[PDB]
Amino acid sequence: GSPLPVLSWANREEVWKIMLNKEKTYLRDQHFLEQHPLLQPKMRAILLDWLMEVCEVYKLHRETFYLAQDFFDRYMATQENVVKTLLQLIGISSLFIAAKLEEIYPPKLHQFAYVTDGACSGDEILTMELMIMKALKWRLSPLTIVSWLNVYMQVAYLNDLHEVLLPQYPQQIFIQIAELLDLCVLDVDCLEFPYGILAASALYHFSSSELMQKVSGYQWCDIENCVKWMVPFAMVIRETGSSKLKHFRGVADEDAHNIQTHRDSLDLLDKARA
Amino acid sequence: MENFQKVEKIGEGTYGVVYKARNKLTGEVVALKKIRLDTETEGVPSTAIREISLLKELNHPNIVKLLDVIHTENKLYLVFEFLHQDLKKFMDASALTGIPLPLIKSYLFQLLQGLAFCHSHRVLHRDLKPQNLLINTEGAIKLADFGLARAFGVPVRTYTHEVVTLWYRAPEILLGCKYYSTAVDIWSLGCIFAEMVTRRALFPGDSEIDQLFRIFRTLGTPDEVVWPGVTSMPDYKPSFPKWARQDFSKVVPPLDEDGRSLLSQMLHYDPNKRISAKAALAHPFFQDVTKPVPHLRL
Ligand SMILES: COc1ccc(CC(=O)Nc2cc([C@H]3CC[C@@H](OC(=O)NC(C)C)C3)[nH]n2)cc1
Repeated sequence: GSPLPVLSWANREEVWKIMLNKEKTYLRDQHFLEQHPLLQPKMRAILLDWLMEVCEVYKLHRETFYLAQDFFDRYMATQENVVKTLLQLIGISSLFIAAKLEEIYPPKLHQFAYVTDGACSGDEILTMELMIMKALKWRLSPLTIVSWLNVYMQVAYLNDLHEVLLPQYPQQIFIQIAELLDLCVLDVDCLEFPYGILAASALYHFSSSELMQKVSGYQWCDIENCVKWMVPFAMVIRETGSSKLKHFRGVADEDAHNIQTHRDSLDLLDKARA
Repeated sequence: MENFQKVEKIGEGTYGVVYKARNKLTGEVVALKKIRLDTETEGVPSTAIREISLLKELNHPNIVKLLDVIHTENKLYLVFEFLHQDLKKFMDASALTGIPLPLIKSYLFQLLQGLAFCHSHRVLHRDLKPQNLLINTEGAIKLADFGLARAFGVPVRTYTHEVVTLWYRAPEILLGCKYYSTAVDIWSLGCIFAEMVTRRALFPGDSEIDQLFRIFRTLGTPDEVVWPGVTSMPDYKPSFPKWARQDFSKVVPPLDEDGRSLLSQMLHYDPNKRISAKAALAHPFFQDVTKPVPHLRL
């Protein structure tokens, strides 16, 4: 089903169909690391968690991080045999491509090389970004996990005007659901479920199946497998509580929720196992 | 990178360096945009990464096709479909005789189809001007140059300010709106529509304030009734002179009743009330070009 209201700029079922049909073009493999026998799933978590901290330092948007995450996972599905010393170059170059796509004034190249502690030069990043984009067939416009959460939050707070393009939702509850998704994305087994399913399952744990189905269009049976998989991650967030909305200098308060944050969730990921 | 021979330079501008190339074995002609990466300290330009990713998912008959992206030496080649002329040259060549009304209607209809396709794919063009509208010798017109384009989310957030060339920039951009979306492309197309009819730019301003006043002198100085929230916009000033809205019988004399109606809805001050590309296709101005498809009322 389609949760979007009647759209004045296009057919509501047409816009939603295109968004759904796009996910058929972008493929994800939850076991792409089997193509790289020398790598381990925990290495992917450490890299993504490091990219989260890099985004918060330069105040990059959450969309920028999840773009780099999707670029990283899809590029690895096309490659074979990667050493751990090459992971940092692929990760920071994915963030470099993502920053230039999403940010109005992205950081310069040398800043991306600066955060690598000299392990990645500027020319290495420029070489890596071309190999990433060419291997991905220049398919660099996916619907990230956080993009779906942005859609689900707008539909949850729709009025009689049905204006779905003007953002209107509480920022504090948004960053709480994104906090759960930031943990689940560290586990490589999340790729088994589509990005739209993961975002809807995280919203369900902070609300209900009725609100989930109203704003996502997916029935409870579609996300039950994802919800049951997300079960350990949700309680670890519930045991420690939810974070507060932060303020960033130079960033307007009406956009502060869109800035990527990072708290030490390393031990939070291992508590979800078993 | 072979089998292609440069025939003529098409142009050098914000897009890059465009050449006309022709395949020697097949006779196929293309447009090659050359990007010399040795001069780009930030790697592939952001406008290049944006345009490539957007066009590889915007396959439409009224959108200039990106055929291939070739990385040869320290350069990046973008292979485009070739069209022989842009709309601005065609309007200037037709300035004395005037573009025939059926051709104006056909061109606007195709432009609205390509624009409705972009907007349904959640993509804003943000630089619709006659120089970016290309025509072939078979009656087709296509949208080109997506370097300033951006995919918008649902809901949108604050995007880049001061977009669109000045003559075709919507009034909400000139007044410093925080959010914007598909309405800015419709305004540009409305300016292009009137320019085809009158063979002259509708609002040829030389500054941001002069552009806004030229719009005010034609459509009237807007107020809260015609545009709710206009007096609260950052660049709005209570000292704006009060001009009366001009009768479209003088703004676009050759335009009939259905034409003036469509143009009025494309030039509505309120972006929320401005007609959409999809709705414009259903306007009675195109009642002879297209027929309504049966709608499932389920
Ligand atoms: C010297 O002789 C000439 C021959 C033909 C022209 C018109 C033309 O531009 N044809 C194209 C262009 C194209 C592509 C090249 C990049 C894209 O366009 C732009 O981003 N910028 C354009 C609007 C300049 C589409 N495909 N076909 C002009 C002069």
